[PDB]
Amino acid sequence: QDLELPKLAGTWHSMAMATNEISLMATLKAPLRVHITSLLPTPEDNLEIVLHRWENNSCVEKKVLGEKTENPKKFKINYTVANEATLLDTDYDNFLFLCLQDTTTPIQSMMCQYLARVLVEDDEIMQGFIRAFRPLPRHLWYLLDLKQMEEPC
Amino acid sequence: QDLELPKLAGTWHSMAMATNEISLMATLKAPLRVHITSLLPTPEDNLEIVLHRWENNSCVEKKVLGEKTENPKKFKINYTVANEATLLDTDYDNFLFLCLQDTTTPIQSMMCQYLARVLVEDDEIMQGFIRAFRPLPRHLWYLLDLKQMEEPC
Repeated sequence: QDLELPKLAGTWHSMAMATNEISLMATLKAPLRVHITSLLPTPEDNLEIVLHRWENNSCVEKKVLGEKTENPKKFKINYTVANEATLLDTDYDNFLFLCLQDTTTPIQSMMCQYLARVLVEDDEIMQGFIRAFRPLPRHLWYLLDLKQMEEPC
Repeated sequence: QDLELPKLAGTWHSMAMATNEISLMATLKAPLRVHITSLLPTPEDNLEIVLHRWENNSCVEKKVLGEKTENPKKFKINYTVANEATLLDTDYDNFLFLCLQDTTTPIQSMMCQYLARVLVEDDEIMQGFIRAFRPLPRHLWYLLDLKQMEEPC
């Protein structure tokens, strides 16, 4: 899988979220309590991320630009505590695991999101999501399993 | 599956934990941040639960007695906020899903633990654990995926 960026374009839905620092995600106010709703790769092979979150007592939409790196899965960003986004794994038509990371610390703080093209629970993929953040990131991991229009934004 | 209580006797290891209230579980001080290490059914068909937790800056062992109810999966207890324990599902030789619940509130607060006889990651069972707390408990659920001798107790 050499990453074909254009094939990630378009709408995505968050199915689950994981973090190695619960406070990044535990509340609606938390830095990385966000929901990625679309990706828009640019002609320069940069990445536009669109996300939704709760902020000042309402649902709001944010744009986050990512500059390409030597690694086609990694983009430099600036969103709250995160300075890097990672396209961890994908099959394009069904799932994408996308991480927002703070690389500045010795222990890299991180939130990864299981994104899906349609709202369909899949055991293989949910289990692959868990397996993804398992191996080398060998701390306790928290996982938030989302529900349908229960999360406000 | 009519529940054969004696077949649950003995040693268990926590593989994962889930809650519908993150604060019950988020810190080591949290009420239901506990690890069940054995079950000992009594001759009266009551249940002795042994658990381990962090408390006053060290690992400590606790005993929690459960009185039988008309339901053979449910036992009345008194541990922090929980007044009931539930044996949700099991195959006896590999897994047991055990919940500690506060039934006193309208929205039942709850921590469930994926217990295992041996330290073996299994996709089918981990996925069955998630499916278990999914259907009717239809809020956001948090899941803590544990690691080997990283958790102090």
